[PDB]
Amino acid sequence: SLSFTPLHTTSEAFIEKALPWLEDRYFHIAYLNPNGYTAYPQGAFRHYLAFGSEAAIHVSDATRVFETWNEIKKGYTNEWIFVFASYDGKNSVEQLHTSKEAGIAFAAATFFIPEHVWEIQPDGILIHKGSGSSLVTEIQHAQSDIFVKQVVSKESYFNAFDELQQIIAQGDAYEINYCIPFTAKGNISPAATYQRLNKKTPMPFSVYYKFNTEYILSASPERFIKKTGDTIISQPIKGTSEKEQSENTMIVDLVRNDLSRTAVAGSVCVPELSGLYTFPNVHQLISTVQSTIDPACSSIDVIQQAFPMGSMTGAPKVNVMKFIDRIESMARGPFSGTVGYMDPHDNFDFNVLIRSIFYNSATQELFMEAGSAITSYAKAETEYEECLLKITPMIHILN
Repeated sequence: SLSFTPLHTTSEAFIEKALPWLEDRYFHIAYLNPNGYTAYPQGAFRHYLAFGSEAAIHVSDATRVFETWNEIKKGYTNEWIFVFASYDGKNSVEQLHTSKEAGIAFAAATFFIPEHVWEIQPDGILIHKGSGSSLVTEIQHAQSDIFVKQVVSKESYFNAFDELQQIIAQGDAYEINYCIPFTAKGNISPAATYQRLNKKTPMPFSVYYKFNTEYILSASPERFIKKTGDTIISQPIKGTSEKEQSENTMIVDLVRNDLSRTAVAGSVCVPELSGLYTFPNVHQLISTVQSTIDPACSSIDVIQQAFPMGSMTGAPKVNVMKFIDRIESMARGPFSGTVGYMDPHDNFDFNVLIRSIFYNSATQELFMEAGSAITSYAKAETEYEECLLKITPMIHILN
């Protein structure tokens, strides 16, 4: 049996106390917050709060992300593993390099076997791991503005956009997700900043994460990949605009390839293409791509072959990842990476790290990016404006 502690406040009120309290006491914290998106297709994130560790690994070499993941999984079978993998983990999937400097000092990937794993429910805390009842009880009874620098000027954006359109016009690609970075220097209170971000823009795959001095404050609306028994799903998001419909199909079809590499033959399908879902703060169109795991492939193989996300790269994927690395101004680092968990039953769930603020308290660095899908239907003025609008919420919360 598991132990359950009844709450005498809302779960929101508990977590408003819990995150800062834990911030002050632990160096490894992962909080996955579905924000009451109860109607999300296949479910939103599990509402997990995991903290402390019996084992933790910080990877700096981006070619060793999946090697390390495999090693720790072998050592900790039938155990909880909380994972961050940077976009540069691409260099562990294909023969690729990252040619530019990153915008923040940050791991290529991190892994921890948590000491405590709680599932937050509306009426209480379900304890999956650890004997932390007394900590729930302890928690129960327990700032300058920052200017954000636009790294890529409008002139530079248009030059890059034109370069990408020429690649497309030559027939060397048909879709490229082009992103631009924003940086700042300063001090923030991360849990407090997460609370401001999350209250303003609550999303189904939100995360607060701390590893040493590295923090991820995410308002991600997007699932990268999930495993439930033998069933794998990935859910690109994208409105009867012909441009959008065409883009969505290009991406869904790329994700089918990625799942196909570790799937039972004939099992890759699309149960829902652009399904309309209505939530309190937003309506969303969501596509669900599904496969059945090939018994000869491990859960890590599934993720590796699908990484980084199709929705954040393009087609053809390998060459487009090369074009991205050449044409973007900085390494993406944690942007377009993933945070998630593997559980003792070999189920897993992982998000897409967009709509996020990345912070390192040791270096006083802040980093964020935004991007959009570039195709033959894109116009520079419009996509530039879209990038700026997409980042504006994050800049707003920091001020």
